[PDB]
Amino acid sequence: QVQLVESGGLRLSCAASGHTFNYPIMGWFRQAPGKEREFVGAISWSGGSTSYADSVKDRFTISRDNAKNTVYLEMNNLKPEDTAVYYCAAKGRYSGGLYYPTNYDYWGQGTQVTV
Amino acid sequence: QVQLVESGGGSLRLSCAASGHTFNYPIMGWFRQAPGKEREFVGAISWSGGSTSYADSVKDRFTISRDNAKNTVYLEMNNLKPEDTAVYYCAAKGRYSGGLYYPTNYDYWGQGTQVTV
Amino acid sequence: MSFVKETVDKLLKGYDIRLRPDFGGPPVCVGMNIDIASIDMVSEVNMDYTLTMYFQQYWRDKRLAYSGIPLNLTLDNRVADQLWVPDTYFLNDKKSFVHGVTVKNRMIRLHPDGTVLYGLRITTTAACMMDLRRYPLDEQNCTLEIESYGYTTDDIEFYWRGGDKAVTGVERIELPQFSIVEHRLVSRNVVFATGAYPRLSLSFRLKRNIGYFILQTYMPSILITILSWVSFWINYDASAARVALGITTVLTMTTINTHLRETLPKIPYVKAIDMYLMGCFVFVFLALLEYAFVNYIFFGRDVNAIDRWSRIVFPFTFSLFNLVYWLYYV
Amino acid sequence: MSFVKETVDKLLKGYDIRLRPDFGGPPVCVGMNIDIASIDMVSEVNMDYTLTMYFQQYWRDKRLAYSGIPLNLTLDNRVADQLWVPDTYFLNDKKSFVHGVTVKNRMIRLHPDGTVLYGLRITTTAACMMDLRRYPLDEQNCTLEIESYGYTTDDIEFYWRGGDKAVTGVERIELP
Amino acid sequence: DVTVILNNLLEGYDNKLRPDIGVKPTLIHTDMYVNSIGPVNAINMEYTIDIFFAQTWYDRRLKFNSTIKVLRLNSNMVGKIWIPDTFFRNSKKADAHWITTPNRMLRIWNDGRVLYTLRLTIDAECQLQLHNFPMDEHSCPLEFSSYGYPREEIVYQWKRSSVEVGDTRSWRLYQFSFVGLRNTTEVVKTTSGDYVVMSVYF
Ligand SMILES: *[C@@H]1O[C@H](CO)[C@@H](O[C@@H]2O[C@H](CO)[C@@H](O[C@@H]3O[C@H](CO[C@H]4O[C@H](CO[C@H]5O[C@H](CO)[C@@H](O)[C@H](O)[C@@H]5O)[C@@H](O)[C@H](O[C@H]5O[C@H](CO)[C@@H](O)[C@H](O)[C@@H]5O)[C@@H]4O)[C@@H](O)[C@H](O[C@H]4O[C@H](CO)[C@@H](O)[C@H](O)[C@@H]4O)[C@@H]3O)[C@H](O)[C@H]2NC(C)=O)[C@H](O)[C@H]1NC(C)=O
Ligand SMILES: *[C@@H]1O[C@H](CO)[C@@H](O[C@@H]2O[C@H](CO)[C@@H](O[C@@H]3O[C@H](CO[C@H]4O[C@H](CO)[C@@H](O)[C@H](O[C@H]5O[C@H](CO)[C@@H](O)[C@H](O)[C@@H]5O)[C@@H]4O)[C@@H](O)[C@H](O[C@H]4O[C@H](CO)[C@@H](O)[C@H](O)[C@@H]4O)[C@@H]3O)[C@H](O)[C@H]2NC(C)=O)[C@H](O)[C@H]1NC(C)=O
Ligand SMILES: *[C@@H]1O[C@H](CO)[C@@H](O[C@@H]2O[C@H](CO)[C@@H](O[C@@H]3O[C@H](CO[C@H]4O[C@H](CO)[C@@H](O)[C@H](O)[C@@H]4O)[C@@H](O)[C@H](O[C@H]4O[C@H](CO)[C@@H](O)[C@H](O)[C@@H]4O)[C@@H]3O)[C@H](O)[C@H]2NC(C)=O)[C@H](O)[C@H]1NC(C)=O
Ligand SMILES: *[C@@H]1O[C@H](CO)[C@@H](O[C@@H]2O[C@H](CO)[C@@H](O[C@@H]3O[C@H](CO)[C@@H](O)[C@H](O)[C@@H]3O)[C@H](O)[C@H]2NC(C)=O)[C@H](O)[C@H]1NC(C)=O
Ligand SMILES: *[C@@H]1O[C@H](CO)[C@@H](O[C@@H]2O[C@H](CO)[C@@H](O)[C@H](O)[C@H]2NC(C)=O)[C@H](O)[C@H]1NC(C)=O
Ligand SMILES: *[C@@H]1O[C@H](CO)[C@@H](O)[C@H](O)[C@H]1NC(C)=O
Ligand SMILES: CCCCCCCCCC
Ligand SMILES: CCCCCCCCCC
Ligand SMILES: CCCCCCCCCC
Repeated sequence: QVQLVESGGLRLSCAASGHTFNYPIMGWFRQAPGKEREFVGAISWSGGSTSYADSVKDRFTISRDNAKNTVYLEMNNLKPEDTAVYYCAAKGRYSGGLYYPTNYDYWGQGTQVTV
Repeated sequence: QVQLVESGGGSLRLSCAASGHTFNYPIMGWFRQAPGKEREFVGAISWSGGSTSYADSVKDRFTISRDNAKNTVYLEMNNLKPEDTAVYYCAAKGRYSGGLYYPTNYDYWGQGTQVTV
Repeated sequence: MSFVKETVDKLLKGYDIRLRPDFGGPPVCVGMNIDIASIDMVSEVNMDYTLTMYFQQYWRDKRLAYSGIPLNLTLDNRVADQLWVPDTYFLNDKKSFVHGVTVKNRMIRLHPDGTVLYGLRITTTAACMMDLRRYPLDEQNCTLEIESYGYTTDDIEFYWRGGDKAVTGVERIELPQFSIVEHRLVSRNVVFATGAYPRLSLSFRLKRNIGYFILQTYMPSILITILSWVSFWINYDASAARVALGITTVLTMTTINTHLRETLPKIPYVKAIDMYLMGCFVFVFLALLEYAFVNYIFFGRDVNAIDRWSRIVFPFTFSLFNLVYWLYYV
Repeated sequence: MSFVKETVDKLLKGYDIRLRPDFGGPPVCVGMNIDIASIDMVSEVNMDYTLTMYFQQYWRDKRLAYSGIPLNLTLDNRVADQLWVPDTYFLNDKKSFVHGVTVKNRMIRLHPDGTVLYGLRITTTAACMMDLRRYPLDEQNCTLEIESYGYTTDDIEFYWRGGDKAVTGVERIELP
Repeated sequence: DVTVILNNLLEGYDNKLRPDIGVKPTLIHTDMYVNSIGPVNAINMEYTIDIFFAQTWYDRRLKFNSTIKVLRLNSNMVGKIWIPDTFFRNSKKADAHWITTPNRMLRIWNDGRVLYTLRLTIDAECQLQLHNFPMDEHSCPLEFSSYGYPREEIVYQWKRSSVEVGDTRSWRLYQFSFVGLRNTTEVVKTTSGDYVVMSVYF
């Protein structure tokens, strides 16, 4: 019961509607053609508490708002390795493991950011 | 200490009045001693007035009540038998004395009234 | 299965717990990881926080190496007493435990190269100093200090396994009143004249949420002070009305201050809320004293000058006091 | 110096912990002594009071009798698990324990005639029913009842060693 | 080598008997490092204190001649060795720490010197004379002695310069201000005998 809609493409915004409290931590994954989804960055429910992948640190930023629009992502340094569709996902409170897509229940859709 | 005084003695109502440190000796027990026989435990009553305990022989015949507003215990008798002729005693017991049926555990006794039927 | 059992028997045979790995050799390096489930509570009165977590210690030992069994062995929890474990303690701990239902939350995992991993689910009530001088506008910095008890740096060397990735679950923490701003890991050696002992430290900065305080504690005082200012616009000869207004505002301020026992009365220190309440109390007291002056001067021995300047100076002075207070405390 | 070791080994050898002194003989007579360290709190809400004490028991045991060592032996407290002790207990206690820092706050002492002194440091929460009708002008009587659990007067007897001077510290106690 | 020394030293050595049981009193040198004095809970007349408490004594039975002279023992052997019966008289509910591992260290030298160190978090009683409240000062004690051994059997002594205190700013004292400390030693008379009571007042 978490409808997620991601928009944008650079600034992206992932709006969540439903029982968002039950799925506190929300994050981003990216899938290039002929590749598996890889973690990009996660943010907790309350305030500023985020984690980022080392491969894309200091070039992707994630922030949160206490609203239906919910989380925003900011992109810098476009590269040919950023030609991936970006999904927004939410995770259960006790579903351990941020980097693993299988721990996430409800996904958004893919937004192609090809250079 | 506590000073106990029994009075009274077929609707018969005996009354045991207590004075002094009655709180330190909450439980009050009625005993009877017929001629020749030793003291026997007739009944026992608590401080709050509930949880009365009677002996097997006279479980339903007698009824014991209490009212701490005047520090007196009433022992009513409905139907009396000719084996009941005896000297009725009242006694007080401590909060951690022991069993109810044994007169030794009771500390302060009364002079005891006499009943004959 | 059978050969696995004899392999384990040979590994444990002739292995003395009393002897650390490389007793005469260089120091043993212990890599420490934490996966914190949550910070259960944070109490200012007892000056402490409760942390539950999965402490993992990783170390190499040649004595416990095997071969011919490539799969990774996860032995039962009862082997902890059989095997040597590093002596590690939390310096600022007041009372901690290892969960024990349905079985003890303790795992030992060996590797073919003799390496050992030990994991424990611990709930520690660690103690951290708090500067409740700026309360409720404060920002605490609590710490957990991990240290070796008997061994020096010459025998055991603590380090964070994975650098900055050793600690995880900061996102998983969810405190109702606090909000985490930053976490830090620092490894060092406390230097003593006798020797040097290793130490690790995991620190959290916890800002406090001020919306609740601004709604409950601060706003009624401001409204009561503004109500106390109403006396200056009432007719100067309305003695009963003005006196009742002033003294009832004072009574309401006192009532608020006394039943504010929710805001840290049990441990007494001068915080910032106390200064604000004292200022509001002084303002309402001066408001009543103003009508005292008005009555004596003008009734006994065309608005009166005292009320005229009071209407302009009381709001201005309160605004200046608020500005100074907020700037100083923020 | 090894004479003491041989003596204690001989004493503890063939010692049955389940058999009281003079099992078939007259009852064993146990003296008791108390030193009240502090009466911590006296709660009217729960009608109880916490009390810390040094509780000591004295009894004569012929089995633990030695000679040739003119001094009273103070052994390690773990020997209490090997020696026989009375099954004393506080009848009106609600919760109690023996302090265990730095080690168990327990003491065993032997004497050449055979006397055994057994001391413990006990904090106990005892029940005290209160007649608060005349509160705050009331006067309470709070008691501690010490009794043997299994044995009866045919096997064990109690007395206050030193008589009326068997309890100390009461004058030192202070309450709020 | 070290292991054969460990199994050799245990042989004999009845732990029931103190060192020099029949010869002279056992002298124990005590030292204490106060990590911090916790909040003074005046409502229950108590205060929390965290200490590193070390005590050193001499045992001639434990003498061993070998290349190593700084030997260390696992906590389990600490329980097979004799240790003093020191306890805190005014403690309410004191306790050592055990997670991750029991915090007790025992180190033995070749010359029979034994050092035993424990980390303790005591909740010591401190009666408060609140007549002059809020203008009051208090001298909260922390006193300890052997439980069973009288003055003729065990004698305590401060190691050197009383006790060591860390930086006072790190301490958790919010209602009160620290005004120093002092040390004292006396012979308290009890029914069991005469006992050497050491004390530190804050
Ligand atoms: C706080 O409140 C409590 C509330 O209970 C209150 O408690 C009572 O305190 C009084 C004292 O103030 C206690 O009274 C004393 O009890 C003594 C023991 O009595 C029992 O044992 C008697 C026999 O002797 C015993 O001791 C000898 C050795 O000393 C031993 O050889 C014996 O075997 C035995 O163990 C026994 O007689 C007595 O009574 C029973 O038997 C008699 C037989 O005649 C019978 O009449 C009784 O009805 C009962 O069945 C009981 O079993 C007692 O020795 C002592 O006696 C004093 O007076 C006598 C003369 O009257 C003197 O000869 C003697 O030297 C003493 O001066 C006295 O009676 C009472 O027992 C307490 N009650 C309870 C329940 O514990 C506290 O005092 C209050 N205190 C405060 C501070 O507020
Ligand atoms: C209280 O609050 C808690 C907090 O979240 C609520 O928790 C969640 O409850 C829901 C209710 O069912 C759970 O949903 C399900 O998950 C199970 C298990 O899924 C896993 O294992 C399956 C094994 O067969 C596997 O197939 C699953 O694969 C799915 O998920 C992946 C994720 O990426 C996806 O890619 C796949 O395509 C699959 O969708 C998964 O790995 C699952 O079996 C359940 O299935 C039911 O629903 C689906 C969709 O309608 C339907 O198709 C099925 O036939 C079946 O009917 C369901 O999806 C959820 O896992 C719980 N979350 C956590 C964290 O525990 C709780 O519900 C609240 N209860 C109350 C009373 O308030
Ligand atoms: C909450 O509050 C506590 C208490 O203040 C903070 O704890 C301190 O954190 C800081 C860092 O944030 C620590 O400072 C660091 O020490 C590192 C290791 O020091 C080594 O080097 C010294 C000197 O050689 C040795 O003595 C020691 O044994 C270690 O080997 C330094 O590398 C860090 O570096 C910075 O300073 C040095 C100069 O000293 C520069 O060269 C570096 O480039 C860099 O600029 C730093 O100095 C400090 O030690 C911690 N103190 C304690 C008591 O733990 C928490 O950080 C704080 N938490 C939050 C979230 O706010
Ligand atoms: C071993 O223990 C015995 C006691 O079981 C010790 O002897 C006893 O010593 C005490 C004094 O400490 C004696 O008590 C009294 O002493 C006062 C004076 O202080 C005196 O006025 C009293 O009259 C009384 O004597 C006690 O009587 C005595 N023994 C007895 C019979 O109890 C003994 O010293 C201990 N040690 C050794 C080495 O024996
Ligand atoms: C037993 O555990 C070890 C510890 O990691 C496993 O080994 C490594 O395996 C991971 C993933 O399988 C690799 O990414 C690493 O490169 C490996 N080496 C090191 C040094 O970590 C090992 O695979 C496990 N045994 C199994 C699964 O049979
Ligand atoms: C404390 O004890 C030490 C060692 O016994 C002694 O030297 C000192 O004088 C005592 N007093 C103070 C104030 O340190
Ligand atoms: C808040 C103080 C009372 C406000 C008085 C309003 C005066 C209105 C003048 C037109
Ligand atoms: C409480 C003080 C009130 C003073 C009234 C005015 C004094 C005289 C002013 C000239
Ligand atoms: C948001 C904080 C507001 C603080 C009080 C403002 C005072 C206004 C004076 C009229």
